[PDB]
Amino acid sequence: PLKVEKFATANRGNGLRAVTPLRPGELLFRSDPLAYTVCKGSRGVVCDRCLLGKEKLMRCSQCRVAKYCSAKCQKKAWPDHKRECKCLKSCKPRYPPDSVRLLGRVVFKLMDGAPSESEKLYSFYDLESNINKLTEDKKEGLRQLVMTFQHFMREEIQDASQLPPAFDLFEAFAKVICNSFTICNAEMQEVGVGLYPSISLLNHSCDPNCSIVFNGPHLLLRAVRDIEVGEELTICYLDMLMTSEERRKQLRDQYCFECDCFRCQTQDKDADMLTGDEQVWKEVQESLKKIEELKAHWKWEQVLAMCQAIISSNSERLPDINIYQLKVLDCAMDACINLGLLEEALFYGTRTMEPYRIFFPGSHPVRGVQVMKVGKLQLHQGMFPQAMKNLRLAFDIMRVTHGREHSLIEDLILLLEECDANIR
Ligand SMILES: N[C@H]1CC[C@H](S(=O)(=O)N2[C@@H]3CC[C@H]2C[C@@H](NC(=O)c2cc(C4CC4)on2)C3)CC1
Ligand SMILES: C[S@@+](CC[C@H](N)C(=O)[O-])C[C@H]1O[C@@H](n2cnc3c(N)ncnc32)[C@H](O)[C@@H]1O
Ligand SMILES: [Zn+2]
Ligand SMILES: [Zn+2]
Ligand SMILES: [Zn+2]
Repeated sequence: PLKVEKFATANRGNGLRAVTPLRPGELLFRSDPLAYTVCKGSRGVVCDRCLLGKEKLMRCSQCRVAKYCSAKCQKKAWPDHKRECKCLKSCKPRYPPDSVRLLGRVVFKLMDGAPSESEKLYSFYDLESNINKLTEDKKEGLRQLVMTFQHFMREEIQDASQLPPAFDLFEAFAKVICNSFTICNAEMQEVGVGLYPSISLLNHSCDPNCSIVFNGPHLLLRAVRDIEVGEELTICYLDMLMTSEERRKQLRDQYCFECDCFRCQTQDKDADMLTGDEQVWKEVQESLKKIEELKAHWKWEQVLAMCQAIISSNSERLPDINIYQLKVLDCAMDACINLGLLEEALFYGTRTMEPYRIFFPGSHPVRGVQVMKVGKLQLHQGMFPQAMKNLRLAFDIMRVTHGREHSLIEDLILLLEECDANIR
């Protein structure tokens, strides 16, 4: 039976609230996407279907754009790929914005597929569009997306009979911008984008009582605090390493709302996030645009070189609790992990631990993963007692944020045994 229900809130549209008391770690809902796709930078790096990396992928011949880890995935993806197959091939050699490819798959699922389990509580038809709050600048962008879609899909969709009844593309893209989820892999690297309309009922908080976590394209919604009957369920839509000014900008620009939460009212943690010389972190913030782009395209050598020039600069340096320094350390760590520079990865990862404890309070999946990464690095360098402490700490977080339904927990259970067997 459902532990959650749809309801009309006072001033934030529809929401989700608890029907029964909920405990930390309790599974509230699970869902495959209505539609999803690989994100721009991970295209040809991860499998289109399962969103896992592999040394070399098998590309679809029949369009030769979609890439797969296995014949299993390539064949199982064919139903939701066949029509975009015809389109991507016409397109060739142009690649569309992620939102266009995503909406393509939405339209095909709605036209050709059975009614989706992802739409149990709330459907794509029901999603918030915020059309009456859109600026003229944003509307212009949405008009370009509509024309991009029309061009991209001109092989498969020529008239209104091939869209759902009274389907409006402008409105559809408006729904996509404020309801799309960035799908992250087990390592918290961005790999996809998808729509999960039942999960779209959840409103935002900068200090939420629930969290989502991805296992491939599959999404698990879990409570991360005690929640009373009737209490609204919230998730944090945003990266935790953001100031209240930065959160304000994005929640306005993307989500068309003004956040009234305590953290936003008091600028909670902003001062600590911006410690160090302002001239220096301004330069690093600017440098991170390139670093993050390079990371998004899995260019670890270049990511590392840029991060090293900051972390071990011959000029002024920043404290590790500075959010821009902290992002640089994290990017450097993941680069070192993927270049097999494991000692250097551990130096960076270790340095992120205390800042992550502060900036990811309570039970947050991103901290759980970070601690697991540091524990895993220590385990494999034979630092068996420090590793056990971190892997147990990672488990205490991840038992709440991931749970037994997530396959990463099974991996973590094995590392507890493996590390436990070497010392204890
Ligand atoms: N380097 C960091 C970047 C951010 C991620 S994250 O896990 O913190 N991240 C996820 C969830 C929150 C934040 C930003 C993204 N958020 C969403 O995609 C999203 C969208 C929604 C609602 C439909 C609008 O709720 N969450 C992806 C960890 C690694
Ligand atoms: C993913 S939806 C959430 C469900 C939405 N309330 C609905 O009725 O469908 C995102 C939209 O909900 C609204 N929203 C989410 N969190 C909010 C908050 N803390 N305050 C005000 N509005 C919020 C905004 O309109 C936002 O663009
Ligand atoms: Zn696969
Ligand atoms: Zn194809
Ligand atoms: Zn807030």
